[PDB]
Amino acid sequence: RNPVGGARVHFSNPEDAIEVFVDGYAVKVPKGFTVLQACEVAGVDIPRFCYHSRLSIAGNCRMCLVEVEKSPKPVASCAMPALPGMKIKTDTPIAKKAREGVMEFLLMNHPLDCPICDQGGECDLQDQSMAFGSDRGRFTEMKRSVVDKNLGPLVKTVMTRCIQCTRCVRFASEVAGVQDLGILGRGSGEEIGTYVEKLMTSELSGNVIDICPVGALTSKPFAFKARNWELKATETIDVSDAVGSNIRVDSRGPEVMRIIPRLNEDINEEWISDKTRFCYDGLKRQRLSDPMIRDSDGRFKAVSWRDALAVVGDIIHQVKPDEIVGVAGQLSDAESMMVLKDFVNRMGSDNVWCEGTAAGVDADLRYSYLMNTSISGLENADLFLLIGTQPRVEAAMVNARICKTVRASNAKVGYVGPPAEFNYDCKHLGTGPDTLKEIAEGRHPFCTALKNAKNPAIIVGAGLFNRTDKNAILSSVESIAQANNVVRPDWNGLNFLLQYAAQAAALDLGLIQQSAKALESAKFVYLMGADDVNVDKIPKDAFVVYQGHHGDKAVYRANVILPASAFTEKEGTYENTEGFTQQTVPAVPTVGDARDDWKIVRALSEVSGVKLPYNSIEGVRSRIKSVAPNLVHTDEREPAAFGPSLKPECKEAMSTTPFQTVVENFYMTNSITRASKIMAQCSAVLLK
Amino acid sequence: KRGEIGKVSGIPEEHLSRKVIIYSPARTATQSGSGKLGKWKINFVSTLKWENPLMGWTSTGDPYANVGDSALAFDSEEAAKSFAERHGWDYKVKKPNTPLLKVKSYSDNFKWKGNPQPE
Amino acid sequence: IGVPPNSANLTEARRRVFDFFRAACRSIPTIMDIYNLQDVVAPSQLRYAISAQIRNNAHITDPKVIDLLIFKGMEELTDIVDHAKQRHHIIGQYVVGGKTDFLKNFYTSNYF
Amino acid sequence: RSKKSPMELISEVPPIKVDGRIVACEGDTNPALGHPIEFICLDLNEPAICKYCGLRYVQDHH
Amino acid sequence: AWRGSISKSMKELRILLCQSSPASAPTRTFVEKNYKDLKSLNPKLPILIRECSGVQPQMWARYDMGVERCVNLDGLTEPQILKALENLVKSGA
Amino acid sequence: MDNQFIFKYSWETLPKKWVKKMERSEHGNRFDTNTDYLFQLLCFLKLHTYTRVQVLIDICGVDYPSRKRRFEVVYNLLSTRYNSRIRVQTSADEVTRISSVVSLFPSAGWWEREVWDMFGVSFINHPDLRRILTDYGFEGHPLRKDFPLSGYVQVRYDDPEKRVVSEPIEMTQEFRYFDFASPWE
Ligand SMILES: CCCCCCCCCCCC(=O)SCCNC(=O)CCNC(=O)[C@H](O)C(C)(C)COP(=O)(O)O
Ligand code: SF4
Ligand code: SF4
Ligand code: FES
Ligand SMILES: [Zn+2]
Repeated sequence: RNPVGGARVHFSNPEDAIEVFVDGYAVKVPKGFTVLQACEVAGVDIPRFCYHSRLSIAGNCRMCLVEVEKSPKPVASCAMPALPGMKIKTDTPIAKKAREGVMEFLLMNHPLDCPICDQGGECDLQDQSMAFGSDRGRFTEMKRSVVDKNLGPLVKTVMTRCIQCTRCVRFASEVAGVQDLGILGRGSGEEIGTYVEKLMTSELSGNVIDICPVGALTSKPFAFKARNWELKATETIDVSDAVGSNIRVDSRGPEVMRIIPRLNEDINEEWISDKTRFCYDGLKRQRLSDPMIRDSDGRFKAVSWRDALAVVGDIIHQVKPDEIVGVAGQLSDAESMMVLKDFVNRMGSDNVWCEGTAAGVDADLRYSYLMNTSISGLENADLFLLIGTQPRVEAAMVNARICKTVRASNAKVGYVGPPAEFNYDCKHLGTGPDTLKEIAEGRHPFCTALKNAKNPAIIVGAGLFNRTDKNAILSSVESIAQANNVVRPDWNGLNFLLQYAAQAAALDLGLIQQSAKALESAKFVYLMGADDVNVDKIPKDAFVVYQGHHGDKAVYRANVILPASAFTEKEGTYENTEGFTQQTVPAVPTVGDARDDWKIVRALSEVSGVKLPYNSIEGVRSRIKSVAPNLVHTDEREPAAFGPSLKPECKEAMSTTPFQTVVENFYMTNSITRASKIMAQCSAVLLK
Repeated sequence: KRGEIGKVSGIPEEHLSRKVIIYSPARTATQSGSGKLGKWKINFVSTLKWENPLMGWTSTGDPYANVGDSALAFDSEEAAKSFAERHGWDYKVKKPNTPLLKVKSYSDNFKWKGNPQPE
Repeated sequence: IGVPPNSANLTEARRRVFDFFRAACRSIPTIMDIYNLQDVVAPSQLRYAISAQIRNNAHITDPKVIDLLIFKGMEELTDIVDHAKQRHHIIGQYVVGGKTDFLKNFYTSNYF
Repeated sequence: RSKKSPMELISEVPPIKVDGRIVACEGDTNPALGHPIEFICLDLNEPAICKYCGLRYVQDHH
Repeated sequence: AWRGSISKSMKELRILLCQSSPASAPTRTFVEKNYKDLKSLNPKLPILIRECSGVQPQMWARYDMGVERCVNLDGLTEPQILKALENLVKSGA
Repeated sequence: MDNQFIFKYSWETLPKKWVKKMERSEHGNRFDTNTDYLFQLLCFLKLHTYTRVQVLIDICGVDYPSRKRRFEVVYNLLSTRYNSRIRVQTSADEVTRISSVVSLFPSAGWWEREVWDMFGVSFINHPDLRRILTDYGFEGHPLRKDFPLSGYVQVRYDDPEKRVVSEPIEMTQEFRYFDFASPWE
């Protein structure tokens, strides 16, 4: 037989493996597993309400009670450790009668509001009541009730339906790191709440909607909109940040209803951030849908695809080859970036780069812009040194795993950068390059812990790449990495954290800026979804073409607007901060007369008298295979090949300006969230 | 692809050149049960839908709008791959993401912090 | 009469293909009279149409698949012989018939 | 009075005075002809709204 | 002295290889013992080293306008790889 | 006469190489045989004195896309003399021809034509195997699991063409599939 849900049991050694009899079947489990986990290995799925595999054990609900031969009373299988030779019994009358008793107690004060509950067709309480519960209720007295409390603009609260499993409290205390929710009171009158009118300000606060087994905690924007049985589930990835969390887009027709997490033990581990969860609102607002060209007076008129392409192809032949600049956006996929690079190269230019970390970064060796330690590999680190990075706002899930490691392995975190708020205890070593200089030479008290740590982990932020002293800072970081051993064959510690979903693919494909002063001396700028660049930098004589799906400040400057499809409407490959390549699956139809980015660039190349060998998405991926062949071997764990020793010696001077913060508004980062209605009211009341 | 069964089946040649995804749907995040797992499905990527300009209903022109979600289900990846191979569909396989059972104990909630260190 | 037993080799499949093709050829005059195809199509354009269908299904090497194809073709021929199908249907199926394909498809719609 | 939407019509019904801290709303005089029983806690200052009927209940004395 | 004019003629040098194979081992040796020298002599040339599992050892070179030339480094030694790079640098542009 | 007696008698009397699976239950005594022994088994079960099965109730196909032999053909049989029912099943894929039983049971012709129409299974020695239910010129076998519920083509009247024509299907409101499956099943 196979474990429930295809769960993989990792046996550290064959010696430490006890044997249990779940239902007369011999089961081998490691020492430390509980009765519930042993049953899960044996294909038996025990009912549960308060137990979560990512939260600490708390045997409240008493729903997982089973029978054990050497036990006078039923044991809570979620908390009872498995012993060698133990005989578990799950389908016996004792465990049954216990399950109906517990269900009868749970459904005693529960409100009769299944029809209006947003957990209607997806509730564990009623699903288990049908299966493991009884048929008739013996309760006739008056039920209890509680008032509802405001937890913010994201979590809708109806605590009359609370079953008091305390999963939200445990999540807030352990995973989120923001202790603001707790069980208040004693007895049947105990309630979940924050006591003082306050709102859930955690970037992971939206995950309490999922961990709640009942409709007590539900999404406020996705309130009453639809039922779960009406929604088609698409397994897609994230593009808001460079973590690339695995999500599940649910849609009802041509619009996206909601986004919920998807299991991935190596990237997100069942959680997503609020920005990921509530970015679907912007996909249906201010969407560009028709090609548009400015008029003589200065107004945009809707134009067919043929005429817009004709205009841009006619203007592209009137500018000098080095006058052409193509800038890719943060949401761009690898194929379209490759097509854009080919198009600009054939025209005689070499100025192609991405929105963010594209100031001249050397992408020559691929360990200098990737998390050489996997995200899941950060759990083995003993000391984190965050050099000018704020993972809480940049890569919120990497912050989640850092908090997990700190609260479990008692790791130490040393932070070097601008003042910020952390959900774990951190030591503020400094605020600028002088701190790195102090660390490198030694005698700093944190250097003792750095050199006395078995598995240190240095994490450098992507914002450290736009500075003028980038080479000096990278050299000093590598000197720290070499002197205090962090890069070894058995453990790699040097990490670089990117902020944009397209940065890893752009650096892999060679999309690196050549001339720093290239956007001021340009005459044809092709803003391929790049609305996060300063449009005031572009000269007033330049012909700016904006290719995107949302209207932003770049639209007010563009001369031609070419509508494009969002990440939920196309097949594209994105690379994580760790170099892991994933693909998005289309979920909803493209709105209006908008086309895929690579299609638009290919059509423009054809109209501009430039032939491109590929004509389909399969042809482009063959071209990528000759540039970055790891962007087509999707879902493969390929580690870095070389180390920091190959970089040439660079004796520059490190500057004195303190590090800046790259994300000011966590809820306003890309164009989709910038056009969303939920993110506006989130940044209006949740940000301080 | 030896799509001979596709030729002797009756599917029109236009729909025999579709690109499909073979995958195993994962457990929903809002429920802890693991009953709807282990089955493999063929995703036809049928996204071409619009809105009826009389009542707002969702219109479609794709015959494979819900076949893979409603009727076409397989018990293994090999079965779905063989089906796609015989029907001549260009397929790609997405391996499912499975949980890893780690050691968790109730006593870990109550762990000694250590001797008070005046560091 | 009865459906023939399944073939055992490719030679039998080829023989049945030739027999079915000859049967369709003998069926040509009857269609010219049941439907007013006299001043419509030459008596050899249809023959070329069946030849082209056989030739573009000629990459099959499985005798069972060939037998099923022959059976379906014979069923279609029997249906056409009867007045079951409408007149324009056979004329809609049995008639023999600049920048870039990609750019025209791009101008048409996003879904290729 | 078709110009009044149901929201405005239910916003004009004065709240029902209840002496206790909790009231059970069924939606009609005959229980079988109303909505499922709903117990509403009157421990706030604003009137408490039934999630089925829209009727508002306010505590009488304290 | 051809190692000092690589950036003058070329515009990008990609060296595809595999990190776990016995066919790309001379390519790995060439990268290890020559990347620092070439990069030091040509600070602005983007010498990209990209590796995957099922990849044959190659060596690409973009030129003035999209022109690319590739050499299969599958049966060459390290001096042979260096000579192939010399041919790309010299005869290419 | 009964499931307990028919099971034992057919276990003893029947040749062993014919049947390869025998279920004895209250839902029905089934026999599973190879497609090359179906006709022999039914001829035996139609003529034997203690198993006088003289009524063929119906022939139905079942589609199992996950199996190598995709289609399951079920023969529901009735014995009026002994007041008993017997079910015989075989398995065939899309490109094998199974033997026809019209020789033994004359009524089998229409159910065999319906099975061929609905699933695409061909029968050897069938006097006339042509579609019986679907429209003239129908392409595809609707009762297969991979066949879309609404089909591929649609029918409407074309005024310029002055005849009823067939066009690719285009629904004004698509079929909404509701997933009611529970994870605690
Ligand atoms: C109005 C009339 C109505 C009916 C018209 C007919 C409609 C259906 C047409 C039949 C459709 C089919 O695929 S039925 C026929 C399909 N069967 C085959 O194609 C066999 C494989 N072909 C070969 O073996 C050789 O290429 C061969 C071509 C034999 C010769 O070449 P040689 O001998 O050198 O080997
Ligand atoms: S939480 Fe579940 S059982 Fe309670 S009202 Fe909502 S759907 Fe019904
Ligand atoms: S609000 Fe939900 S998660 Fe929190 S204790 Fe109540 S039922 Fe559990
Ligand atoms: S799941 Fe074990 S007592 Fe609640
Ligand atoms: Zn009410």
